[PDB]
Amino acid sequence: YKTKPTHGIGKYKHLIDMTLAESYAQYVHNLCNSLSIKVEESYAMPLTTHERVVQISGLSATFAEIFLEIIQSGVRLSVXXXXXXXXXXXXXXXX
Amino acid sequence: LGGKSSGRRQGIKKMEGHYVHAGNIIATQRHFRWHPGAHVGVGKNKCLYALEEGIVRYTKEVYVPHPRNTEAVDLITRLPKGAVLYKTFVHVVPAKPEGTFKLVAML
Amino acid sequence: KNILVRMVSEAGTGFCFNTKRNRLREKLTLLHYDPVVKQRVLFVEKKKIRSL
Amino acid sequence: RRTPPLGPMPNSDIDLSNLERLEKYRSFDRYRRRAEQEAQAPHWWRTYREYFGRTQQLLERKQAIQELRANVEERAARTASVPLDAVRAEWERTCGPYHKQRLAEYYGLYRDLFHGATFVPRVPLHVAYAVGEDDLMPVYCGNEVTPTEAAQAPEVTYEAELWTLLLTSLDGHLLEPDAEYLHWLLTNIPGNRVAEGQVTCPYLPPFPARGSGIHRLAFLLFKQDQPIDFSPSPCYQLAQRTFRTFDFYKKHQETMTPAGLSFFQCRWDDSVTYIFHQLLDMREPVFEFVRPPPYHPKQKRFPHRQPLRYLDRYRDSHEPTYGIY
Amino acid sequence: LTYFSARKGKRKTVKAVIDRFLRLHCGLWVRRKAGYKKKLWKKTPARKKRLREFVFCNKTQSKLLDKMTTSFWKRRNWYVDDPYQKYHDRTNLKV
RNA sequence: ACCCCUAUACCUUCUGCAUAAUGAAUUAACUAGAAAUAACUUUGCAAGGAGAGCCAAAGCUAAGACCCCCGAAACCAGACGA
RNA sequence: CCGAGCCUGGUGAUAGCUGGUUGUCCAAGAUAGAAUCUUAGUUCAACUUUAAAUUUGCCCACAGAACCAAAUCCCCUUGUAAAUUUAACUGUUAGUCCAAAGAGGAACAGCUCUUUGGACACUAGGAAAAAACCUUGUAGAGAGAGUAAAAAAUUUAACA
RNA sequence: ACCUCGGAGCAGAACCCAACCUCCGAGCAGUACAUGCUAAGACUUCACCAGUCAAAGCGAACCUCAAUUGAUCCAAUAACUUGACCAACGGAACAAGUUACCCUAGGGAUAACAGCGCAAUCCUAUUCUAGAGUCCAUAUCAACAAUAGGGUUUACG
Ligand SMILES: [Mg+2]
Ligand SMILES: [Mg+2]
Ligand SMILES: [Mg+2]
Ligand SMILES: [Mg+2]
Ligand SMILES: [Mg+2]
Ligand SMILES: [Mg+2]
Ligand SMILES: [Mg+2]
Ligand SMILES: [Mg+2]
Ligand SMILES: [Mg+2]
Ligand SMILES: [Mg+2]
Ligand SMILES: [Mg+2]
Ligand SMILES: [Mg+2]
Ligand SMILES: [Mg+2]
Ligand SMILES: [Mg+2]
Ligand SMILES: [Mg+2]
Repeated sequence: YKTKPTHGIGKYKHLIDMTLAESYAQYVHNLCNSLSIKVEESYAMPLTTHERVVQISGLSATFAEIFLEIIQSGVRLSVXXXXXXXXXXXXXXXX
Repeated sequence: LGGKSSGRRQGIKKMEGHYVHAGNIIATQRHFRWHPGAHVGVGKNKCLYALEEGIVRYTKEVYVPHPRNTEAVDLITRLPKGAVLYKTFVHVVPAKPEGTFKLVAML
Repeated sequence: KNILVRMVSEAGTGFCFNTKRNRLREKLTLLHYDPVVKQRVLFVEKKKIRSL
Repeated sequence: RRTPPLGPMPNSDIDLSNLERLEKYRSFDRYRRRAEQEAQAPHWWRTYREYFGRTQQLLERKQAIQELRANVEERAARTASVPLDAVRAEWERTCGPYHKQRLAEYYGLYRDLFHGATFVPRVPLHVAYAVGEDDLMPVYCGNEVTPTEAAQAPEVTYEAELWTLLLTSLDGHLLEPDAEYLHWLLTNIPGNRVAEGQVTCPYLPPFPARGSGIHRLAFLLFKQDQPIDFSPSPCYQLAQRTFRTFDFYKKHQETMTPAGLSFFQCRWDDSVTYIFHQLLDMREPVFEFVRPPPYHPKQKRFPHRQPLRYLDRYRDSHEPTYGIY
Repeated sequence: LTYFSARKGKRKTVKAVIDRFLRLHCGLWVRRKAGYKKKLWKKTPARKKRLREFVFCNKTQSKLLDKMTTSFWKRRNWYVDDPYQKYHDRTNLKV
């Protein structure tokens, strides 16, 4: 009841090659999860070629750098633009 | 234009501490302003009723939805990792004991 | 859209019940309880009884 | 009017500044667990409970486990039922005593027999009632066995190197409650054998009245440091055998501590009648079970919207009465 | 309702009441629920059940019915095996 | 006796009338609540009551006690009138 | 006195409409809502009267009455005395202003529409005269006494 | 224009609560075919009628949905059952205009004139200094606004 000391006890609203590439993407996702970063989305973009994405948002420079290094440590990368090499992968950021 | 609907007369029909016989309706509502607790049932209107002779009591009890009911589960999942939902429950605390052994005869 | 229809039990004769069914589709056959026979029995559709 | 909460409200600490950083229970199981924990905790707002409610040994164990694993090598797992008897034995040896307490608590032996105050039955008591040749019907703690099977006194073992074995019904039959009926009383026993020890009160079978429910007999076993006197012939008088274990424990069992328990359920049977007639020498009491009558409100003069059944609820009874004609 | 008739000079009965209701000797008035042989398809089973019961009239209604009829309909009638015979007299009242 | 002080006729109809709302010159005489069922009351008798028939799981018989006046435009039948 | 004559009769036509309803004295006694060819009426309810039977009735104190202000409900003690039921009824069921919370309208109305509470339709004293603001209620006589509400205040522009 | 039913606000915390107040919608679908029988005990749209919930039992397994509807007599049916936008939605079995040719009963419970309240509109006066006035706010005009007063207007009541 409103006037009772147990007022808002129920209140809840306020609380609320290709294969290889895929594997790599998965790994990246896992890493992100581990390190506590928001993985927003992932795509399945179209000899043959195959692209995968891991959309990321919010990470400080030092931490970000570390993450990048870990990713670096095959196929390719593309996010300052930071490309590298060993089908295709493209971890687009939003820091 | 529009509609003018009559008052629905819903709400509590029996308050905490009232002596409520099996069958008495306790509280009527649309949606769950109260939930059924110990020895209290639910009709098709969501109306709460006493399943035994006894006294009505109200309590704020932790709420866990049924696994099969999806929306509630989703909500639960959404909540942060030390959160518990809580909800109000109406109980009947039974008075008279169901049984008494009496002496029929000496055989 | 929906027709009202009467359904006649084969066993436990005399007992008829009224049900819905879509106007476009098949004559209805249904298992249902006869309280005369006191067993489930096949009813068959017979005569529509108003349409809606 | 807005009153502040008496103690701390739930869900206060976890909301925080941001919601998107936290872990959230992606599962249901975790949530369920949390809920359970919360329930277990007390709170200030009434609430459910208000209204209703060595190292070396370890190393050895580890080694054994390792050995087992090696033996398996695992393949079997990739379907082995395990020996149950051995497990049971182990339990008896080690945490059986611990377990027993819980059962006792459930069955209200400590509250009724000892007036409160729990204790661990350390020494494992092993009783069994003989039924023909074999098998001996064992009195495991909690078991249902008939008074036909309990007509003659049982065989007892425990593997312990003095004792006093007792057996009492906790319900208090026939006469007023807070009373108990003893069935025998073995005393000043040396070691594992009953025949060597003395007997004051000899064995009756259980004698539960018909439809009285289920009764709970209890064997008791204590540790003797000092040998002690006790207190009455081969008697079947009921007014002698009425005795409560609490008082007895208090005013006498001072150089004594109970170490072994086993409780045993009883119902009506054809032997009960015999017991009543032959040795007790009286008519056996029959016990039904009567529920309270149906309620009904007060008799209303114009019932209004009730059916014609209104009048059948208030009537004594059924047959057609003819007033005066 | 013709408090005095033309020829006999007696009160008349409104025969609608007689058609519709059953006066128990105790002066309860029993009625078949209305809407009970109508549109039974759309009705839920419980509702049907409710509608198939007999019902006792309100005090005021009963009074009205009494006024509406003559003392003949209020007499004691000793039928052989009328199913309602047991309800005419009343048992174990208390205010 | 006046002079002093106090004092917004009446009925009706109104949420509310001194109303400047109706009615009423005045006297006289005339001029408007009448019906039982069911209740209550006090008698009578009483598993019966009632001067047939009717009612009766305490009834029945008995009395007593409730229920207005004035006013259309109208409709129709039959006469009487150019 | 012709939109259909006049007279008699049916005819004491019929009126939810208006007007009128005659000896004395006392007592209790006020407008929650329903439907309705219905809002000029009615019949239920509600309130009201009488005669009964009864046991509780009002005041109420902790506990208690979801989430998406004022307060109320429930309510033991307690102050009190009545309330529920049964048996008979009629009559009110076209209301006003003030305070408060709102709504429509102009943040108009002596405006209109809900809700809570007063008052008035019932005496008195006051607020000039006064329905609805304030004081005050149970009665009669006195050429006795103490009180209540109760009588509006102001006066003002220098400047180097 | 509306007339029956439902949800939200007015109506913030047990119900209840209006307006030709503000806003959404309904007059159906879908799944079954034990939507089988019965039955303690309750709720109830402030009456009644209509609605609602329902333990146990007997039979069987191993309802969703907010509103989604309509009395009586009559019809139609061997019987079970089924009959209206009877939507003026508690429904008269079936009914239109017009009347300055009109009549009667009433009504200030409801208008036109007149009064009265209010003052939207209207009329006036201050305040304010934007801007016009070759410059210069005040010789004279005067925007945006503000504060008072009047009761000529047309309304409203
Ligand atoms: Mg007049
Ligand atoms: Mg006519
Ligand atoms: Mg001539
Ligand atoms: Mg007349
Ligand atoms: Mg009086
Ligand atoms: Mg007004
Ligand atoms: Mg008015
Ligand atoms: Mg009601
Ligand atoms: Mg059931
Ligand atoms: Mg002309
Ligand atoms: Mg002409
Ligand atoms: Mg006229
Ligand atoms: Mg007027
Ligand atoms: Mg007037
Ligand atoms: Mg200029």
